[PDB]
Amino acid sequence: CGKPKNPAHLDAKGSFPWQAKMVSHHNLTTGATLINEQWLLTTAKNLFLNHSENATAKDIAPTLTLYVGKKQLVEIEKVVLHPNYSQVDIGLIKLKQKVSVNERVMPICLPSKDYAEVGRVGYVSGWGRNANFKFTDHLKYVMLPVADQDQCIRHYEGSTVPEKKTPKSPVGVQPILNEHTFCAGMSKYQEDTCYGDAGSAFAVHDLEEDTWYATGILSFDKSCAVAEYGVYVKVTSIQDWVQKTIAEN
Amino acid sequence: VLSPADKTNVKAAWGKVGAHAGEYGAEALERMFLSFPTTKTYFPHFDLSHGSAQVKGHGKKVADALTNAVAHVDDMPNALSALSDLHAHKLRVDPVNFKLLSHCLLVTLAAHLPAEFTPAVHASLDKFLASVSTVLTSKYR
Amino acid sequence: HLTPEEKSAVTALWGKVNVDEVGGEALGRLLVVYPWTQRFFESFGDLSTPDAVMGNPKVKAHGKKVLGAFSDGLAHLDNLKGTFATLSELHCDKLHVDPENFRLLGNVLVCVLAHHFGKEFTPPVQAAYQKVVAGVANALAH
Amino acid sequence: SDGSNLEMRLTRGGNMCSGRIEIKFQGRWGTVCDDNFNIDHASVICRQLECGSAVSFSGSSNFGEGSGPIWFDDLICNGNESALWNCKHQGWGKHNCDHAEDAGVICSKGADLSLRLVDGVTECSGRLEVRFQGEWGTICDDGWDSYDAAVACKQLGCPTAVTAIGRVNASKGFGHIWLDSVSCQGHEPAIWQCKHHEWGKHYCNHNEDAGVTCSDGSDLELRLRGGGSRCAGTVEVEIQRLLGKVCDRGWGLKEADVVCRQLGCGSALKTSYQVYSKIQATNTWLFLSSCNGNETSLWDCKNWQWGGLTCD
Amino acid sequence: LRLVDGVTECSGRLEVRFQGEWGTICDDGWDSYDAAVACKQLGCPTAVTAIGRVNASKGFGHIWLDSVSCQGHEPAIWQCKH
Ligand code: HEM
Ligand code: HEM
Ligand SMILES: *[C@@H]1O[C@H](CO)[C@@H](O[C@@H]2O[C@H](CO)[C@@H](O[C@@H]3O[C@H](CO)[C@@H](O)[C@H](O)[C@@H]3O)[C@H](O)[C@H]2NC(C)=O)[C@H](O)[C@H]1NC(C)=O
Ligand SMILES: *[C@@H]1O[C@H](CO)[C@@H](O[C@@H]2O[C@H](CO)[C@@H](O)[C@H](O)[C@H]2NC(C)=O)[C@H](O)[C@H]1NC(C)=O
Ligand SMILES: *[C@@H]1O[C@H](CO)[C@@H](O)[C@H](O)[C@H]1NC(C)=O
Ligand SMILES: *[C@@H]1O[C@H](CO)[C@@H](O)[C@H](O)[C@H]1NC(C)=O
Ligand SMILES: [Ca+2]
Ligand SMILES: [Ca+2]
Ligand SMILES: [Ca+2]
Ligand SMILES: [Ca+2]
Repeated sequence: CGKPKNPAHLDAKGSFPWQAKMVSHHNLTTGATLINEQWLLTTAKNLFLNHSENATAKDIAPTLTLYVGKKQLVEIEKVVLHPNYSQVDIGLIKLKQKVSVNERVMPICLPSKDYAEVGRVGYVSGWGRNANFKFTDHLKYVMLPVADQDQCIRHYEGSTVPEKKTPKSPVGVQPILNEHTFCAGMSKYQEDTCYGDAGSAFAVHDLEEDTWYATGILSFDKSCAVAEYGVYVKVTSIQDWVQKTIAEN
Repeated sequence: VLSPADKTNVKAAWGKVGAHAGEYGAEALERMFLSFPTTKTYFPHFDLSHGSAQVKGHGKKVADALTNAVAHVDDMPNALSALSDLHAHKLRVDPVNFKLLSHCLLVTLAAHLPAEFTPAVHASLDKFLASVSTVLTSKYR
Repeated sequence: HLTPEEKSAVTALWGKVNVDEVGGEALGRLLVVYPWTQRFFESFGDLSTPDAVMGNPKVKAHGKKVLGAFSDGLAHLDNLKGTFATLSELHCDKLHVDPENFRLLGNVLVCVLAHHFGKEFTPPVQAAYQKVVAGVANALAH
Repeated sequence: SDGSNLEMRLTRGGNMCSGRIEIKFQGRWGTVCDDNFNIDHASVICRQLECGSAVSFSGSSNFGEGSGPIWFDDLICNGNESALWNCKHQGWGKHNCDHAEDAGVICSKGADLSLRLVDGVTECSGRLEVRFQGEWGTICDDGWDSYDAAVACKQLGCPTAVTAIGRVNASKGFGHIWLDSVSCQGHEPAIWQCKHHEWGKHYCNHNEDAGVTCSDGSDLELRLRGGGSRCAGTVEVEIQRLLGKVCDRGWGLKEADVVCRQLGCGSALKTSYQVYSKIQATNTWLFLSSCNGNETSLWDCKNWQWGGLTCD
Repeated sequence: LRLVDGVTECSGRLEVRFQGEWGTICDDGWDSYDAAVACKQLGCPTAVTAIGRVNASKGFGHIWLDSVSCQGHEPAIWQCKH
């Protein structure tokens, strides 16, 4: 697994198949990643849109429109959230019918080993806002280096010890940070994710096996280059529940 | 992110702007309205005629908000808490408009203070205005 | 579309611009304010610091060329879509410059026009200038 | 261990008598948390390094984040003690701190502090300069008010009768901006005994240098020039022997009543005057800030500045 | 759901109950379909449904809802998106 058609802000021209676009019933765009023939990954915050969180997932499922490949529509069958969503924003979505894997629709398979080592360079692609805060018409992809966890905790919460934490997020909103997360800094040209790229995979290209691995799902896209770090949920820490949910369905 | 030199440039530029900030803000509002009519949808109860005192006061309020933000460049989210909540949930202003307004504001400065609007100061003002816009639009939902 | 008053104002104001400086200044401003645009201009050598891009002759030459294209567009206001078709194909096929960067160039260009004109850039003519930069950005898009 | 093998050091500072505190224990270097850190800890520290009279204490990221274990936290120390490790503490290596709470200290031995005025009309009028670690710098004017000017004037030893802020006739300085946001209450013996922002991270620029003008009160004169009478015209100020005008940043009839009252010309009517004669040009100006209106003189008006800005 | 401080039993300020206490509703996003469902829920004629509080006074306490959208199909107010 892990063979794109072309390995390679810059407009994508045949490099990121796993990406998927979602729009709520009140016209806000978000991202998602293809994990297999019929299952996706997304952030939980992309599901509680324009309604109270007290609602059930059955109410969420039919209100979200989903595009893959080159504006190819797909229908959602079920949406299942992680039982501890308050501290890990993973959310999985099931397609109405298994997709026909082709060059424009193809999953990204999950890490057998952690890759969130400081300095590692990965790829992030998304349909999020742009420099003028308009949703990008064409798919965008950026390159980000993994960043130290302690520095990220200091950046968003000040101190590592829980008793001494106090909010200091430069963009107002505070991300969910714990053992199930890792952070990444800006690119070389000061490129960073903004609104709507949540849910997009942090892809690492392993040369030994010549394979692309989804290392994390972006869970904080409000940085918009104002904050210095973006926050992702580690797939390795979520692998087991993913396997169990897929097997159970 | 705003680098310390970037903060010094922003501080110097907004010190140089002086008391003309209210007039510049009113001009920026009018200019944004005229260039992009679609941004008038959020002011249905507003007298948008030439020389209107309503838009003058609104521009003065925006300029005062930005001056307060500059004074607290190190703790911007707390300075703009009320305005962020107002623009995020109550009014539901789209993110795009903010960038539009920023550009308008910027051009206004360029029209009135060409001498001080050097490229470095341009970069600094753009970064500061982008930070303000991101703070105000962060909780959009 | 442009009303006759806007057409007259925009043409008269553009008649007072200079080719060799304003376009280069606009391009330098884009390089300095949005770093990710340097990837395309790597051919021009050192673009690491503001004074470097401001002091680069190649930047001024390319500014002259883009301003010439803008003047041609102004001379073809009615038929902008066909006027820039070749440039649209060029940027879409060989460079992969996203459609937003064209509008970024338009905004920085408007900024430097304000910088040069001063008080003379009244909002009514700025509306027309915004319309023309929007037109050229859309035409170049795809 | 009786404490003989322990050693202590100051790192990443301006010189040996300033910087982050580190101590060696079990062959490992470490830092001390700033929890419950005060000037007593600073004196204890600048009693053991032979640098005396601890000037200031710091916290968090003043000198940069350190490395290694953390030994002390939440210490209570008196103002006189042989060494830092004799104080009462919960325990060695027991802490709830992280390296964003490291402690640093600046002593007097390396800090050859001195204050001076330069580039002014009179011996003790003009731009303030502070010497720190052998380098001269200025003070940002943000938060610079009459009490701070009083403290500085007393420090240099010239009249404290009238002590105004502003660098009269002085040009922008070059070098460091050592001080900012000084918050003297008006009775301290030197400007650096007051509370003030750290010495590192200032966003001021050299157009903002602070200064002071100290006078006995017998050398400030105020006049109206241009017009048919002594009671109408442009307001001019002769302070020391330097002539200048007043900027109308906030000029209103409220302060014109004070000025007219001072000259004994009655009450203020109009903020203009017939152009009878011609008045010469001057480059130094005076700036006022919202006089209440019932003051008996313009000199009693709160935080008036004598130069150091522009009326463009 | 109740209507208070109005001309009749069929018009006035609208109140909702939660946790044991009553509270008001914000008019923003309150359209004719919302009034239609509010009238339908209560035992009141539904031929004509209009927005606004008639000659009623200002509210008191907490505001317990805002920006609802019922679309006219949901039998009761709290079944709508809120
Ligand atoms: C730099 C960006 C902005 C700043 C600093 C800002 C600041 C402010 C301030 C200070 C107020 C007055 C709040 C009060 O009086 O309680 C306000 C209100 C308002 N703003 Fe903004 N604003 C910004 C962007 C925008 C944009 C882009 C729009 C729309 C396109 C907008 C639309 C409004 C509206 C409709 C109001 C309500 C006015 C009223 O109800 O009378 N604002 N804003
Ligand atoms: C929006 C209005 C634009 C106009 C009117 C325009 C016009 C032109 C023209 C006429 C050329 C031909 C130069 C030659 O043949 O030597 C050119 C080339 C080029 N343009 Fe654009 N362009 C625009 C936008 C952009 C933008 C936004 C970018 C990048 C951010 C860009 C990047 C380039 C590059 C890299 C070249 C080739 C330079 C070289 O390699 O020598 N263009 N453009
Ligand atoms: C706004 O409008 C409504 C509609 O009129 C007002 O309700 C009415 O208020 C008056 C007081 O001015 C009540 O009159 C009283 O009626 C009883 C009937 O037994 C009588 O004992 C009293 O002597 C007096 O006449 C009236 O009943 C009441 N309702 C009606 C249907 O007329 C309401 O007070 C106004 N204000 C607000 C805040 O809603
Ligand atoms: C501005 O400052 C200069 C500083 O030199 C002033 O000249 C000084 O005047 C005092 C008082 O007589 C003398 O002690 C100094 O020796 C003078 N310095 C000289 C002459 O170089 C000067 O008067 C001021 N000038 C203006 C235009 O305000
Ligand atoms: C959720 O957190 C609780 C905390 O006790 C833990 O027991 C449980 O295993 C967690 N569930 C998952 C799916 O990780
Ligand atoms: C001047 O007026 C202020 C404002 O009422 C008052 O507090 C102050 O005491 C007055 N000063 C004198 C000397 O009467
Ligand atoms: Ca502490
Ligand atoms: Ca402690
Ligand atoms: Ca200042
Ligand atoms: Ca003070």
